[PDB]
Amino acid sequence: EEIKNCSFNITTELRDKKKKVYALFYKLDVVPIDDNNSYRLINCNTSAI
Amino acid sequence: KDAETTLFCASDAKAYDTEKRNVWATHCCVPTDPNPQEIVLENVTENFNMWKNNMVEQMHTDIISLWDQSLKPCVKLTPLCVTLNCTDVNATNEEIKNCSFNITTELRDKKKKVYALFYKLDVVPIDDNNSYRLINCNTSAITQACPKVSFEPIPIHYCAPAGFAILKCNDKKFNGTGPCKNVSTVQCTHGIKPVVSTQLLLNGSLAEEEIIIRSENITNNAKTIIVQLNESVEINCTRPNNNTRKSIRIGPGQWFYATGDIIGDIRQAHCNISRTKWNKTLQQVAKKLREHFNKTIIFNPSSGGDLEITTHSFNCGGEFFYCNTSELFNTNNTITLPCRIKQIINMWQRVGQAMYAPPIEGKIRCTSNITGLLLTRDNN
Amino acid sequence: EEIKNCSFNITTELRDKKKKVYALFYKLDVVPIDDNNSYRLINCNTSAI
Amino acid sequence: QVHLQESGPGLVKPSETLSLTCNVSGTLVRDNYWSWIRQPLGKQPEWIGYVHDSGDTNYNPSLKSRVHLSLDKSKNLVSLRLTGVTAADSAIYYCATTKHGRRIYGVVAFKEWFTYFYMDVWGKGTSVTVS
Amino acid sequence: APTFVSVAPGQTARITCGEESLGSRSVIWYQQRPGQAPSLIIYNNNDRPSGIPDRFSGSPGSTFGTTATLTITSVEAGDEADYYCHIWDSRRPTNWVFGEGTTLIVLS
Ligand SMILES: *[C@@H]1O[C@H](CO)[C@@H](O[C@@H]2O[C@H](CO)[C@@H](O[C@@H]3O[C@H](CO[C@H]4O[C@H](CO[C@H]5O[C@H](CO)[C@@H](O)[C@H](O)[C@@H]5O)[C@@H](O)[C@H](O[C@H]5O[C@H](CO)[C@@H](O)[C@H](O)[C@@H]5O)[C@@H]4O)[C@@H](O)[C@H](O[C@H]4O[C@H](CO)[C@@H](O)[C@H](O)[C@@H]4O[C@H]4O[C@H](CO)[C@@H](O)[C@H](O)[C@@H]4O[C@H]4O[C@H](CO)[C@@H](O)[C@H](O)[C@@H]4O)[C@@H]3O)[C@H](O)[C@H]2NC(C)=O)[C@H](O)[C@H]1NC(C)=O
Ligand SMILES: *[C@@H]1O[C@H](CO)[C@@H](O[C@@H]2O[C@H](CO)[C@@H](O[C@@H]3O[C@H](CO[C@H]4O[C@H](CO)[C@@H](O)[C@H](O[C@H]5O[C@H](CO[C@H]6O[C@H](CO)[C@@H](O)[C@H](O)[C@@H]6O)[C@@H](O)[C@H](O)[C@@H]5O)[C@@H]4O)[C@@H](O)[C@H](O[C@H]4O[C@H](CO)[C@@H](O)[C@H](O)[C@@H]4O[C@H]4O[C@H](CO)[C@@H](O)[C@H](O)[C@@H]4O)[C@@H]3O)[C@H](O)[C@H]2NC(C)=O)[C@H](O)[C@H]1NC(C)=O
Ligand SMILES: *[C@@H]1O[C@H](CO)[C@@H](O[C@@H]2O[C@H](CO)[C@@H](O[C@@H]3O[C@H](CO[C@H]4O[C@H](CO[C@H]5O[C@H](CO)[C@@H](O)[C@H](O)[C@@H]5O)[C@@H](O)[C@H](O)[C@@H]4O)[C@@H](O)[C@H](O[C@H]4O[C@H](CO)[C@@H](O)[C@H](O)[C@@H]4O[C@H]4O[C@H](CO)[C@@H](O)[C@H](O)[C@@H]4O)[C@@H]3O)[C@H](O)[C@H]2NC(C)=O)[C@H](O)[C@H]1NC(C)=O
Ligand SMILES: *[C@@H]1O[C@H](CO)[C@@H](O[C@@H]2O[C@H](CO)[C@@H](O[C@@H]3O[C@H](CO)[C@@H](O)[C@H](O)[C@@H]3O)[C@H](O)[C@H]2NC(C)=O)[C@H](O)[C@H]1NC(C)=O
Ligand SMILES: *[C@@H]1O[C@H](CO)[C@@H](O[C@@H]2O[C@H](CO)[C@@H](O[C@@H]3O[C@H](CO)[C@@H](O)[C@H](O)[C@@H]3O)[C@H](O)[C@H]2NC(C)=O)[C@H](O)[C@H]1NC(C)=O
Ligand SMILES: *[C@@H]1O[C@H](CO)[C@@H](O[C@@H]2O[C@H](CO)[C@@H](O)[C@H](O)[C@H]2NC(C)=O)[C@H](O)[C@H]1NC(C)=O
Ligand SMILES: *[C@@H]1O[C@H](CO)[C@@H](O[C@@H]2O[C@H](CO)[C@@H](O)[C@H](O)[C@H]2NC(C)=O)[C@H](O)[C@H]1NC(C)=O
Ligand SMILES: *[C@@H]1O[C@H](CO)[C@@H](O[C@@H]2O[C@H](CO)[C@@H](O)[C@H](O)[C@H]2NC(C)=O)[C@H](O)[C@H]1NC(C)=O
Ligand SMILES: *[C@@H]1O[C@H](CO)[C@@H](O[C@@H]2O[C@H](CO)[C@@H](O)[C@H](O)[C@H]2NC(C)=O)[C@H](O)[C@H]1NC(C)=O
Ligand SMILES: *[C@@H]1O[C@H](CO)[C@@H](O[C@@H]2O[C@H](CO)[C@@H](O)[C@H](O)[C@H]2NC(C)=O)[C@H](O)[C@H]1NC(C)=O
Ligand SMILES: *[C@@H]1O[C@H](CO)[C@@H](O[C@@H]2O[C@H](CO)[C@@H](O)[C@H](O)[C@H]2NC(C)=O)[C@H](O)[C@H]1NC(C)=O
Ligand SMILES: *[C@@H]1O[C@H](CO)[C@@H](O[C@@H]2O[C@H](CO)[C@@H](O)[C@H](O)[C@H]2NC(C)=O)[C@H](O)[C@H]1NC(C)=O
Ligand SMILES: *[C@@H]1O[C@H](CO)[C@@H](O[C@@H]2O[C@H](CO)[C@@H](O)[C@H](O)[C@H]2NC(C)=O)[C@H](O)[C@H]1NC(C)=O
Ligand SMILES: *[C@@H]1O[C@H](CO)[C@@H](O[C@@H]2O[C@H](CO)[C@@H](O)[C@H](O)[C@H]2NC(C)=O)[C@H](O)[C@H]1NC(C)=O
Ligand SMILES: *[C@@H]1O[C@H](CO)[C@@H](O)[C@H](O)[C@H]1NC(C)=O
Ligand SMILES: *[C@@H]1O[C@H](CO)[C@@H](O)[C@H](O)[C@H]1NC(C)=O
Repeated sequence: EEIKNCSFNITTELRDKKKKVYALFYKLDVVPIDDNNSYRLINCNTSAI
Repeated sequence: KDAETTLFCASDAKAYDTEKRNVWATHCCVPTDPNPQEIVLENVTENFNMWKNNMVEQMHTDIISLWDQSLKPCVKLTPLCVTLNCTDVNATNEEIKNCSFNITTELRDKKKKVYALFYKLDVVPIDDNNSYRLINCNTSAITQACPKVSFEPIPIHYCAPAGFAILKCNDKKFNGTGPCKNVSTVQCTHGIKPVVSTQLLLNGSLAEEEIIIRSENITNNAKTIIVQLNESVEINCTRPNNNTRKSIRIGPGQWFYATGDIIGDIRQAHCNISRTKWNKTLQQVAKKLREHFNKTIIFNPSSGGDLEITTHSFNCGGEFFYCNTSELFNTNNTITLPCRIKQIINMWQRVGQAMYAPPIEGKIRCTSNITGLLLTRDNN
Repeated sequence: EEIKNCSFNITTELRDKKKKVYALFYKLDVVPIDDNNSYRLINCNTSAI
Repeated sequence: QVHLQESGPGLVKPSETLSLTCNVSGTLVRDNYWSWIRQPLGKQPEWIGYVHDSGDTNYNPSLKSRVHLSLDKSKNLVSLRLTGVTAADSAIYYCATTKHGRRIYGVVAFKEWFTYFYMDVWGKGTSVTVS
Repeated sequence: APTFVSVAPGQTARITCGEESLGSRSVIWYQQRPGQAPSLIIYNNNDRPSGIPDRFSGSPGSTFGTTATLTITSVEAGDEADYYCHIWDSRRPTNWVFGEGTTLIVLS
């Protein structure tokens, strides 16, 4: 319905390493990029959050 | 008694709106009195000294401050400090390069290949191969000028706070220092436009009777000799190319304005000075200088250093011009001076604080008045 | 004893390139990550320096 | 009216040198710029090069290495010499008088201009076939 | 090499030739009647030599993004020919090869 389960690749305290993490989001804050399951946070294409 | 205090901005011109964002419109400063009162002080003898004045230091300081305040909030271009891949534009059958970049898009995991044109003076080779960098990247940060800020000079009036007064000398032959026998007090100064220039002084006031030469120490060659003309000379400058603008996203609401494609012919920027007015003026400048030296006076071209000193550096229309003056300081035609243009600026010798001037679309036409000269000295 | 010789991968003025550099550190400023020769500066997992 | 009467071998073999001429009648060879043009059958014309008195000579960069043009001030002839002739060089060749002008687009002091050329008088031309 | 345009006698022709202008341009137009040596129609965009009727005119060299155009007013049977352009352009190498022309077919 309206809650999505998304994964990210994020920077850890040491810059050379990344970690895979999960978070849930409400549909209203997530925008599809592709026709595939590839989404972005709703305001990253306009400004800082 | 003589004093040093803080003067405030005032402006007679409230003609412009708050949407054009002129940098000198603080929009925190008062309108001037449209009918200011100048009061003649009879029987006074006030000693003036332009070389030891404090109004100059204050005006200078405030200009620097306003400049930085309007520049500070805009987009930084440090994300563009990447190796550039550049080839020449088809300046074929010179100075404009066509460069490609790999830049970060709004989503951090992706990069895009983009193009921009640059003036040679803003790009320096890294390798002997086509590997170039923007010139500021190995020294410091660069900030993009705000695309909506105007830098057109507005006459600014400097007014004293209560308890203080401004006196002015009305002696038509008065040089930089000495007692003035005709002194009036004013509520405040007239408006002085913050015009930026180097070798020539543009858009200022004129001397009323003759060319007046003012120098702190006329026998010290290291001092600047300021020559105020009693007649203006028109200078016509242009940027003949039809420029275009490309708006490139370099981050989340971070926009960069790149020089876009060139339309039509590729032509060189230039300034037009009538030869006859120039020579007449210089004959009179030497004539007046001779009163202090009793020697033959000649003028020569600038001798060296970077463009800010070697050329006539000025802003017009928001564009930055560096014009050659070798044909001036050296028939009945117009003297055409070739000019160079550059976008990476380091104002007031503050090396390490670079600014990027975004492109202006279309063509640029400037008309300015030469009102003075700045000379230095290097026998009979 | 207490002085370590560490190497780093450092970004140069042009963002696409990195260089290898060396610096010495006092043991008190460096904490092991691994049992291998993998260390970090002590503040990095807490805050800015 | 000048008449440019061209002449040549007509049929040549591969790898032979082709030498064409042009008998200029009514004007002198040193009076104008000369140029040669060729038109392969089924193709648009190709400008080979131009030759001139006072040293003003230039060539089509793709042909240059095999071609020399010349002006004979004694016999009032315009000529073309092409070495390394191949099948691709079969064409109708022409002798022509070239006139020119200049177009200014910017500041003359900065050389913001160029020369343009056109061919005013064309001869009948010759047919050159390479076996 | 040329393409074709069909014009009834008395109708006009629209002949185009070459690529778009990048900068100031100078177009030279030539007329090739089949079997004849070619000759000049126009030089410098609109200057014609004596003997050329003023029914032949063309595009200015002042525009950019446009292509060379020759317009023939009231085409006559004697105008059947292959029209070619030779293009000079301030931002391009000299063209040593004529452009691809147009055959003007008079439908008489
Ligand atoms: C600082 O000072 C400097 C100078 O010290 C300034 O520099 C000036 O910069 C400007 C650029 O803005 C230059 O302007 C261009 O000049 C050229 C050349 O003009 C001169 O030569 C022309 C031709 O000469 C004729 O006579 C000679 C005699 O020997 C002969 O040899 C030659 O073959 C030919 O027969 C003269 O006609 C012309 O005079 C005319 O124009 C004068 C302009 O001011 C005017 O004062 C005169 O009274 C007279 O009217 C002059 O002597 C111009 O050709 C060019 O204009 C064309 O090109 C521009 C390019 O963008 C285009 O926009 C124009 O529309 C125009 O294009 C038309 O004409 C072309 C001619 O070939 C044609 O090919 C085009 O297709 C087009 O044709 C149109 O009209 C025809 C008419 O039949 C029509 O059929 C077509 O369909 C179409 O409609 C510019 O005017 C200055 O020359 C330059 N100064 C100098 C000394 O170099 C600098 O700008 C100043 N800077 C500042 C900041 O102020
Ligand atoms: C982009 O491409 C263009 C095209 O190439 C380059 O621009 C132009 O290129 C031409 C050829 O490359 C250059 O021509 C050189 O000219 C020198 C002599 O001066 C001429 O050029 C000046 C330019 O201002 C003219 O003013 C001068 O013309 C005046 O006088 C003329 C005389 O005519 C009178 O008499 C006749 C006959 O009776 C009458 O019919 C006339 O009406 C008139 O009464 C007059 O016609 C003109 O109108 C005007 O008044 C001249 O035109 C030459 O000395 C050079 O020769 C050699 O050196 C150059 C160096 O590059 C070579 O390129 C050239 O091929 C020659 O080379 C030699 O060596 C080679 C080796 O292979 C041999 O093959 C050659 O045979 C030769 O031995 C040139 O001829 C032209 O000057 C140039 N344009 C400009 C404005 O400079 C352009 O440079 C290029 N861009 C770049 C960035 O490179
Ligand atoms: C020494 O003193 C001299 C003398 O004052 C200084 O010379 C002046 O310098 C001015 C700034 O460089 C220059 O002003 C520009 O002129 C351009 C061309 O002028 C023609 O068109 C105007 C049209 O005026 C009408 O429209 C404007 C639009 O705002 C109104 O403001 C006017 O009140 C009118 O309603 C005519 O009036 C002229 O006579 C000419 O025909 C203008 O295009 C330019 O306007 C654009 O830039 C402005 C910058 O602040 C901006 O405010 C304005 O809104 C325009 O920008 C918009 O439109 C462009 C269009 O592409 C767009 O790209 C922008 O993003 C934006 O949407 C200025 O008006 C004076 O003309 C010039 N004086 C002379 C005689 O040349 C000299 O600089 C000074 N020297 C030094 C060194 O300081
Ligand atoms: C303004 O334009 C003028 C020319 O229009 C510039 O003058 C030129 O400056 C160059 C500098 O490299 C001189 O080149 C040098 O000349 C000497 C001569 O002996 C030579 O030995 C060097 O190897 C080199 O070639 C050039 O000659 C000179 N031109 C003239 C006519 O003197 C001037 O520098 C420009 N000024 C500015 C501020 O841009
Ligand atoms: C360079 O200096 C000259 C000379 O001072 C300037 O010319 C002068 O410009 C002013 C602008 O206000 C003119 O004033 C006004 O002119 C109009 C004309 O209709 C008049 O109606 C007004 O009452 C008022 O007089 C002034 O007359 C004019 N002087 C001359 C002799 O024409 C020039 O504008 C200056 N250029 C720059 C770039 O500042
Ligand atoms: C960033 O996220 C992507 C997925 O969106 C990760 O890509 C997958 O990584 C696993 C790791 O083994 C591979 O098996 C998959 O085949 C990869 N997907 C594709 C399409 O190739 C990527 O590794 C993540 N990056 C980090 C640092 O975790
Ligand atoms: C001394 O300076 C005063 C200005 O402070 C001059 O007075 C002005 O003279 C002009 C002459 O046309 C008048 O238009 C102004 O209105 C006067 N201004 C004031 C404030 O009165 C005075 O003429 C000067 N005297 C000398 C000898 O130079
Ligand atoms: C960018 O760099 C490349 C090489 O690193 C330059 O050269 C091109 O390399 C590709 C490799 O496949 C060739 O296909 C192209 O034909 C090459 N170009 C040329 C002109 O030879 C390229 O020129 C550089 N310039 C820009 C602006 O991207
Ligand atoms: C960064 O720019 C470089 C070139 O300066 C790009 O390298 C080329 O990428 C193309 C992509 O297919 C390859 O075909 C070329 O062979 C690469 N050049 C070399 C020398 O290997 C690089 O891909 C760009 N990065 C991004 C993210 O666009
Ligand atoms: C980093 O910036 C410095 C300036 O602070 C550069 O030093 C000079 O740069 C100019 C630019 O043309 C050269 O002409 C000088 O020759 C340079 N100085 C010396 C001693 O060579 C320095 O080169 C810049 N670094 C890089 C890699 O370009
Ligand atoms: C304008 O400059 C002249 C000098 O050229 C000043 O004349 C004085 O000259 C003597 C010479 O011994 C110096 O000792 C004085 O100190 C000079 N005066 C001053 C004020 O320095 C002239 O006085 C200057 N202008 C004014 C307004 O007095
Ligand atoms: C700078 O531009 C101005 C504006 O066009 C020129 O002033 C014109 O000069 C001509 C010369 O006779 C006059 O006929 C026009 O009437 C003037 N126009 C105006 C609005 O006054 C000025 O001459 C140019 N300066 C240079 C050095 O070329
Ligand atoms: C970052 O540091 C690591 C080591 O901590 C570098 O990894 C080694 O790089 C060299 C370069 O030739 C390789 O020969 C080694 O095999 C690499 N080590 C391993 C375990 O594979 C890495 O290259 C550094 N990155 C940069 C940009 O210098
Ligand atoms: C991140 O910082 C915390 C402190 O805020 C570290 O916790 C202690 O670090 C000291 C350092 O010597 C250890 O001796 C303690 O034993 C640590 N606490 C515990 C409960 O073990 C934490 O270890 C740091 N993270 C990493 C990965 O080192
Ligand atoms: C000052 O300007 C006036 C204007 O008429 C002129 O007569 C006088 O000669 C000029 N003096 C100098 C030194 O330029
Ligand atoms: C400009 O400088 C050159 C240097 O050789 C000189 O020859 C020329 O005469 C000078 N021009 C003027 C106007 O003095």
